[PDB]
Amino acid sequence: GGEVRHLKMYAEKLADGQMGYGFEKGKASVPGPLIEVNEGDTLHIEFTNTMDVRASLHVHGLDYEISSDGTAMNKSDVEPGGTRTYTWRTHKPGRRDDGTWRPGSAGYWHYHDHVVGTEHGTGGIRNGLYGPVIVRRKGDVLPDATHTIVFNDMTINNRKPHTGPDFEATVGDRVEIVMITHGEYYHTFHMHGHRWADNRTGILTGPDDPSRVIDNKITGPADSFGFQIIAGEGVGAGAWMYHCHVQSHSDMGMVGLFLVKKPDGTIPGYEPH
Amino acid sequence: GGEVRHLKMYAEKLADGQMGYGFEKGKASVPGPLIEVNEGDTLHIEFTNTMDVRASLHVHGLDYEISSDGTAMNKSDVEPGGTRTYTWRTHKPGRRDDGTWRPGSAGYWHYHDHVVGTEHGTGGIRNGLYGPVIVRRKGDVLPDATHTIVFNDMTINNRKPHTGPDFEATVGDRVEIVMITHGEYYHTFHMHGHRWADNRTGILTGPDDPSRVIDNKITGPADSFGFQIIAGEGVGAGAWMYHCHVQSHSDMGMVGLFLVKKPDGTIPGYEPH
Amino acid sequence: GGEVRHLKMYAEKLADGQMGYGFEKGKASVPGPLIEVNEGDTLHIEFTNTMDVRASLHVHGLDYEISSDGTAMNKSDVEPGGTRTYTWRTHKPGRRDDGTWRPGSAGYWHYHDHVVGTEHGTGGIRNGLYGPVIVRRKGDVLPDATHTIVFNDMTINNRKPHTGPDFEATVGDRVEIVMITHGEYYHTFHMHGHRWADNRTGILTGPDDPSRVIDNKITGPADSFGFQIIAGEGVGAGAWMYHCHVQSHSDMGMVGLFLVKKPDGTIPGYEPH
Ligand SMILES: [Cu+2]
Ligand SMILES: [Cu+2]
Ligand SMILES: [Cu+2]
Ligand SMILES: [Cu+2]
Ligand SMILES: [Cu+2]
Ligand SMILES: [Cu+2]
Ligand SMILES: [Cu+2]
Ligand SMILES: [Cu+2]
Ligand SMILES: [Cu+2]
Ligand SMILES: [Cu+2]
Ligand SMILES: [Cu+2]
Ligand SMILES: [Cu+2]
Ligand SMILES: [Fe+3]
Ligand SMILES: [Fe+3]
Ligand SMILES: [Fe+3]
Ligand code: NA
Ligand code: NA
Ligand code: NA
Ligand code: NA
Ligand code: NA
Ligand code: NA
Repeated sequence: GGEVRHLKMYAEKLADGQMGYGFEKGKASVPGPLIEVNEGDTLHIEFTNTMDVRASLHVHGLDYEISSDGTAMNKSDVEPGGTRTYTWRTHKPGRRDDGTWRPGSAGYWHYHDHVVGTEHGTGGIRNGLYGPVIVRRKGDVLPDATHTIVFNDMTINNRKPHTGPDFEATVGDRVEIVMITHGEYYHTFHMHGHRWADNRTGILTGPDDPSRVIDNKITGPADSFGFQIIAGEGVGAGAWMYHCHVQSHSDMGMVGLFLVKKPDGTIPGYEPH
Repeated sequence: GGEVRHLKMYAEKLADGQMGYGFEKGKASVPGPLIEVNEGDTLHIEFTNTMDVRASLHVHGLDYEISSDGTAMNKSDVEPGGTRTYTWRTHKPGRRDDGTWRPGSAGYWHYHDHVVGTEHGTGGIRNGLYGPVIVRRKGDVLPDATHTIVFNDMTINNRKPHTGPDFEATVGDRVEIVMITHGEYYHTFHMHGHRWADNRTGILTGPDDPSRVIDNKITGPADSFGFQIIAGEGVGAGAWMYHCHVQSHSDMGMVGLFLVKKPDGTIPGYEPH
Repeated sequence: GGEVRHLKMYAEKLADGQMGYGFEKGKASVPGPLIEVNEGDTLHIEFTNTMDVRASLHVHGLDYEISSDGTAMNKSDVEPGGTRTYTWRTHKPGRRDDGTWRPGSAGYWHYHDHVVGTEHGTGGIRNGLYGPVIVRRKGDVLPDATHTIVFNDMTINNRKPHTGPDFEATVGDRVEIVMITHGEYYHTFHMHGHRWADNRTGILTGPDDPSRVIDNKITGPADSFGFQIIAGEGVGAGAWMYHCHVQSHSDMGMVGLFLVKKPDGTIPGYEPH
């Protein structure tokens, strides 16, 4: 189009010492809420830091001016109790005058804090100040649901070991995953029963797309990718594990379930009593 | 086509404490033997666990039902002395009704144990219960030979440091490599004298394939890729090293040789006496 | 064409104990100087080892015979004070008789020592014996400037923590980055304000190129990639950070600046007094 959109966000400290972003005070989540826009759109985010330490929003991929980089160095962070408007722009792909192709902002991206604990946001990220951003290209396939999976150090979504998260679908649902990594460690994301293309959308464009089809992918801090799968396609219903495949990581609890249900709402072998 | 194929496999403990898969009892190898099929084919594997601990077969990439996921959770592992038939299916690529492209099973994949030592197969994998699977697309180029190189923790194919393995070819042979990683560590696979495309087949489709041409690739646990090279192409005969390029890893013995011979059967500088 | 080119290079020890390559004695740098050629060209490098320990030149990607592999094993290293001519060839892409596509040498590559400290060049690499090589395809877009960024263990270009390097551009400059990793650690390279395509050239070929557009990329020892960006495109002037995104690495000093200036030569918020 594109559209000018406006949005409020808050950073807040949670009772247990974690920190989260939210669209409303008292409704902070880890990961933070999904921001989704179309190439061309501009997003003005009125950000309020409700915490007692400085905090910021820094985003990957999108077009922001230096005044919205979220760093102390560029005076782009937010004092305790303060408010700042960050502007994220996006563009559509197209040919420059030099004849090269400007790529477009479309992709799976993310936002996170850049000043809590250290000037690279090490404490903020660790505490939960991260969330996903999706930029869609005109004509991209849209899913029934999007789930965000973040490997943050040795946790998934800052959860305790062996507590998921778990996600549920029914055979045939189009499910989108946004997969983000943060912290200190490399990981390998693996899903049982499902595969995707290692390219922008996770979907091959057709028979001439030579991208590798995979079910396992090495990631490190601040990597983001995403894909769509048809739940149970060619494989049926089941409690399908996803996990980090680094062996000590899966053993120490970086595992969850993709619960793909039959049309009767049950998972083979785990029917309700 | 595709074809329904049947096959027997065994897991067995080896005299030195390692564990291996094989197509015949007493002929277990590490890595396990190569399974190769075409997109469309179904493979029914009659698996017998000859060991005194529970064991399983779990596969990447291929279409299996939950009853063949190889996990304790889905009652898909095999008691000591028991037998179970695992079914792996594959599909061809093509357009779904939703207009998106279903990708096909073609690729370089692998199988491994999922219950020895831990419920993620940490002990089994460590002991040698891993092997390669290749799914071919109609029209894929076939090689003269396929070699499997597995970086398993700080070993290549569970070998002692500085003992290879070494592989031999003659200048002009079409050689296929299946490269799998397991365990705890990230690695970088490097081959001297030879390069490949970072895509599904390791071969560029033509002048419009923008995939990076590389000779060095970061991998982590459960990653698999593969490629074909023409031995000695543009570079001639030689003892061409391959190794992990992580410096302490190569120094500690993650090195072997790709011995590419002249038509007289010799390697420059290392002629037999 | 291609062209036969000749060049002199030296390895030398620097007063502080580091080691560097150069085109002239007394002008060694870390990283070493950029070698750039076109597909088809042959480069004969007359290399002199001025140091008191054996040293070599080993290159990635390019077509070299075994006598130019730079290893002790193939008698391809250079005694103290000695001279050796290494030959690097390159080829253009095209169809083989077997109907497959030979890929071409084009890409972002690198050279480094293979015998100082260990027979994998661990000491040489650590001390600074590394540099970039670019092979261009006919018709590739050429930049205004090329900068080389090497993550060598926990340093950028062997620099002390928090000392850059910094690079400067003006809004609208076409800037090329060659990004190389060495040593023991995995890293994630991230640039604020700028993005590129994860493919050979870092530039999408057009609307049908499905390569992921990224601003963050995991790398390990001996990985090389490169890309071109338009400085400030869609984002304007600024002190744009680049850094490793592994959180302890950025905190410990793996950070520098891409200083993109307005047409008046200033950086927003950091104008000269
Ligand atoms: Cu940053
Ligand atoms: Cu992990
Ligand atoms: Cu699996
Ligand atoms: Cu970041
Ligand atoms: Cu698993
Ligand atoms: Cu390694
Ligand atoms: Cu090499
Ligand atoms: Cu696995
Ligand atoms: Cu080497
Ligand atoms: Cu790093
Ligand atoms: Cu950033
Ligand atoms: Cu190297
Ligand atoms: Fe709960
Ligand atoms: Fe032997
Ligand atoms: Fe200085
Ligand atoms: Na939206
Ligand atoms: Na349950
Ligand atoms: Na076969
Ligand atoms: Na020998
Ligand atoms: Na040149
Ligand atoms: Na300054």
